[PDB]
Amino acid sequence: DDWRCARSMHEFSAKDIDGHMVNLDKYRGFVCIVTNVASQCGKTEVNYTQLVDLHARYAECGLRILAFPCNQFGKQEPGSNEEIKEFAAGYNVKFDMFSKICVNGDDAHPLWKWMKIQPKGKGILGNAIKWNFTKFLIDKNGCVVKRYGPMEEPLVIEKDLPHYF
Repeated sequence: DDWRCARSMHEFSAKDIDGHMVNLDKYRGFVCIVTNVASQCGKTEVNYTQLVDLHARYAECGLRILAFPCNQFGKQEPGSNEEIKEFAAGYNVKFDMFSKICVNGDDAHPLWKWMKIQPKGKGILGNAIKWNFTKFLIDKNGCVVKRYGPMEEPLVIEKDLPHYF
């Protein structure tokens, strides 16, 4: 801990994909999609393409996307942070890529521990992240407002975004 007593994403920090620690309070005022990514997953193509699309169309409105690579699901993110950064560049990613983390278990990044216990962050059949490309929608105050599973393509989130802009 003491992650459980945090009241906002803005209380957390994480290393970006270039190794620089980022204070997530930079996202105050912005609506964020926080998602765990993988390069060798059947969901990879639709998720990266649609996240890039949403970012292009809504960055000016206040949309930010934080992508956390994670190798806990089928070993579908085996590469280095440098390789993952290159992979993301092939999709023309302009949103924020982070260093690889765990999202489940005792070594999960504390932001992810925290998101999973928020009233709108809880899961079905337990809170654990079930596969690559789970998405949490975070409001301008850093609060979890919705969670979307691996099979819910990012464009499903689009109809929910105006409420938070």
